Amino acid sequence: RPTFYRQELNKTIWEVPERYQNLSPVGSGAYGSVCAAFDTKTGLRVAVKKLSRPFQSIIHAKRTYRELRLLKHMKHENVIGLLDVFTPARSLEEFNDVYLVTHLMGADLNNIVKCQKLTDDHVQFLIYQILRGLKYIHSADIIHRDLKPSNLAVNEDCELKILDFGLARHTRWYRAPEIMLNWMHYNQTVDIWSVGCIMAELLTGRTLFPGTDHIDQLKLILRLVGTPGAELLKKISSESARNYIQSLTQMPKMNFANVFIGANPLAVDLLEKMLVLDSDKRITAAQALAHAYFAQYHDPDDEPVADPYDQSFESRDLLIDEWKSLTYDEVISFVPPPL
Ligand SMILES: CCCNC(=O)c1cn2ncnc(Nc3cc(C(=O)NC4CC4)ccc3C)c2c1C
Repeated sequence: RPTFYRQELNKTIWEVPERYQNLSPVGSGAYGSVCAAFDTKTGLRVAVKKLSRPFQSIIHAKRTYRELRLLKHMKHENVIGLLDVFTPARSLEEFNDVYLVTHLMGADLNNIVKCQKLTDDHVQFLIYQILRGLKYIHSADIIHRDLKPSNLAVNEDCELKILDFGLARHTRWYRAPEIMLNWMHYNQTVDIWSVGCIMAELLTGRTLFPGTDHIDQLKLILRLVGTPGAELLKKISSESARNYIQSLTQMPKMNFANVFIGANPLAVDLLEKMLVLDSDKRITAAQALAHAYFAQYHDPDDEPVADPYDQSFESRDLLIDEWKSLTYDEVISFVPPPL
């Protein structure tokens, strides 16, 4: 147990140990507020997330537990890790606050692309790194479901980290069409759609699909991928959507050569295999890595798959004290990473 201290940061109380020096609200992080802090027992520049009412609800309680378990398992370079997990709690019948810690990067891929367009080598390193992150996440049977530049954290030396994974359920701009229109059974390839919306954007400095609603967004989608054909229009079941498509203007597929003008031929080819409207035809994270474009970066011997990750709790219906105890048990039981 360490020396604690109580401070305030923009209308909220922040109870954090002696070691966590200098704090500052850097931006909007999933579930609660995040702070930029400077460590001591390691002495680095970290990010600290204070969860918003983590146990106030059955949703919040099942989502507090979920995250703490994803980060206690994710040991891969381009995947967000867990440096520390703390509470000001003396007991379990007190424990109603949770804070998780990990390194702070330079900027996110959204603030990177704003200033400005990135060459055919920056892109090679960034997409490779995104997908190599995805491959580790995926083999542990987790999908992202909300992959977009803002959750893709990067360093000055271009080294990448994926954020806010495995939490999403129930940005649309990088969201897969089948998960947005409820067309098919769906799989881990909804993020493979996201990377092609990201890739293309680092290659043009232009949001591929800056649509306005579920209707405008999709109209922007076909406006590039061509209306579902004879192979696809059979597969879709969704009575509303299945009847909705055949009532749109007949559009052809565009040439990704005549869209991404000047682009390295292999980028055009991989993009094509990314914006496929067939969730079963579409390429996978591991498949995408063995593509000629990543010839120089790719080495299957340094692209690892994850240690088995237990999701048995994900179908479970438990009470708040049950969850609040499971998380408490995981908070107290965590052991720092080895240097
Ligand atoms: C200087 C601009 C760049 N800033 C960053 O590097 C950076 C921004 N953020 N924003 C939110 N959470 C972070 N970290 C974080 C991420 C998760 C996370 O990704 N959750 C996984 C979904 C289960 C959980 C807790 C925390 C503190 C984080 C980091 C590191």
